[PDB]
Amino acid sequence: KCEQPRWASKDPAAGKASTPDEKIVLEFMDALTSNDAAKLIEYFAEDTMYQNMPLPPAYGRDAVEQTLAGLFKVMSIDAVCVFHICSCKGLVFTERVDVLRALPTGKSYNLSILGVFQLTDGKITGWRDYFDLREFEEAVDLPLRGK
Amino acid sequence: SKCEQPRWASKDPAAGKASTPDEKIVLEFMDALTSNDAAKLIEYFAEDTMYQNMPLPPAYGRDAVEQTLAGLFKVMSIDAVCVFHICSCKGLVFTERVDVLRALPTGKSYNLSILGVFQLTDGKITGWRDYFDLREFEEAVDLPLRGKLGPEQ
Ligand SMILES: CCCC[C@@H](O)C(N)=O
Ligand SMILES: CCCC[C@@H](O)C(N)=O
Repeated sequence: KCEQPRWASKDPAAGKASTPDEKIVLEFMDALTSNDAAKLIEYFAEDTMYQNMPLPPAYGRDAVEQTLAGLFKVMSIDAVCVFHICSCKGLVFTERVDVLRALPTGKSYNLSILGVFQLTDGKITGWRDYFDLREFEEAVDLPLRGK
Repeated sequence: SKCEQPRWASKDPAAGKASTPDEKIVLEFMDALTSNDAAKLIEYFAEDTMYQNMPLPPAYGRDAVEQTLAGLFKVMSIDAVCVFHICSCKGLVFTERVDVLRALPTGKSYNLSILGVFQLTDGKITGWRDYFDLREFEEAVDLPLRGKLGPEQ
């Protein structure tokens, strides 16, 4: 379900990994469609954090794993479409769509996300995704801020 | 300033500094936002351009981009821009930042957490997209902006 948005950089290189950190993050993006917190957590450092910016952050591998496990109980990531990826000293940015399905309603939405990852020695010390939560809630008829 | 570092920001100070010509242009642009002046800001844009605050509709072309910025500035003021992380590759610049925004109708302020992307060619902006949660911002400054600036777009 990976349609280009109109504004995407036309060079296909803009969406491809050209550094070891970009390569790890693209592999991580590939893994997201497993909807499997236990597989995902292997990419993370000990001193780490995760935040979907409209919701509270999680600090440390255990809390990150439990947050993801809880997300996957109410929604599934059916596809991940990465348009732009860039890296520089320890940070990787991804502009993407995650096609998300709300399990209670069966409804899907193409969630526009800009995400940032911090790495050290090939492991994720931070992951933050920025998007508009209300629009997703209304598309899939489900209030997530409560949950 | 009004610039507090989040807990999670990369500790090396290099992470928030420009080290490419594209990064430097984008930081100058970020410095200009506190002008609250759409006519000044439009100078940084290419002809084939676009702007989008991602919870609202995109604007295509310089006049629409200028009108969108002008519309925002009729009702809010950017009091400060705090850039934590800046990176560029491949004609793209990314900025992780907080904009301290004050809603003019209510007088209330909010530290809006933003991740934005810029596309550039020959030193001009061909695309600018800012990602953030609009509802949190509306509820903080007691202003339904989507209701207002949604129809506007
Ligand atoms: C609350 C929406 C969460 C979205 C997130 O799981 C993703 N990266 O798609
Ligand atoms: C609708 C909120 C827009 C936020 C934006 O003006 C910004 N600070 O760049």
